[PDB]
Amino acid sequence: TDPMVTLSSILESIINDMRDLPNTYPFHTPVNAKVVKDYYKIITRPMDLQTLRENVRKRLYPSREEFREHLELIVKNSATYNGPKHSLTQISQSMLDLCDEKLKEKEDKLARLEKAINPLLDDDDQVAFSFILDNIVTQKMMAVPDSWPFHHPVNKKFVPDYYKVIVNPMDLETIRKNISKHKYQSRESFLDDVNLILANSVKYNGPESQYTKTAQEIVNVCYQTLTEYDEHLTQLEKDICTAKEAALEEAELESL
Ligand SMILES: C=CCCn1cc(-c2cc(C(=O)N3CCOCC3)cc3c2ncn3C)c2cc[nH]c2c1=O
Repeated sequence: TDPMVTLSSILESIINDMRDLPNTYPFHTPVNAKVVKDYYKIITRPMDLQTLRENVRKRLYPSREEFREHLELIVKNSATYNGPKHSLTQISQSMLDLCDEKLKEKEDKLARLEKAINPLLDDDDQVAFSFILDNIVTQKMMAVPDSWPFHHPVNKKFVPDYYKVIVNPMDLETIRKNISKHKYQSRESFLDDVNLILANSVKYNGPESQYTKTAQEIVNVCYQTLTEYDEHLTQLEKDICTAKEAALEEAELESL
């Protein structure tokens, strides 16, 4: 018995429910780029319900968040293309609302499957690694003076052109959300996102901007603290690696 099939089937059942909701049809299939010739030129990350279903069946989504993140892309894309208040964006939001409803109704089962699919989400070493990361963000990085601009995602309302320039946005709240979801099994991925903050400030504000001087201070204090914790983190990453390999040993052995 394989929990990924059960999970994928739950998501597929939700896709079916959203397709059956009223007025959702313009999103059921990929945009026909041969009729609407500029579509993939405005939206960079196309998404639709057929490709989403195809990804669910290829088992690419091991948890609520990857599926929901791809689902939420549809709404952001309509908001971008149709406008933030277009009825279509409102209809894509109506499907997301039903989705949030189903995830809420079935949340205990979903938790059980998500943990069976990926046991690291219960590994005392993964949780501790994530806890340490969270403290670096809150106790060191968010304490940099005048670091408030990086605490939350940019609101396009206040910086109207930001996301036309920055295609890989990042912020400290998003990283914390990622930590809470245990996205990071090691310092490499964590630092990829951390360094992305500094790179983005350089691009949008310029190398000599005060925003970038603050971002340099944020990254520097992140590295200083990682260096201070090197030996414990190396041990945690090692135990995480071993748990991850055993979660294959005991995962695919069952598919037979
Ligand atoms: C991911 C980090 C990008 C860093 N960043 C931020 C801003 C910035 C963001 C927001 C904003 O959207 N806010 C507030 C914080 O909470 C969410 C809502 C508001 C702002 C801002 N500057 C003045 N105000 C009033 C800005 C402006 C010019 N360059 C930048 C810049 O590089």
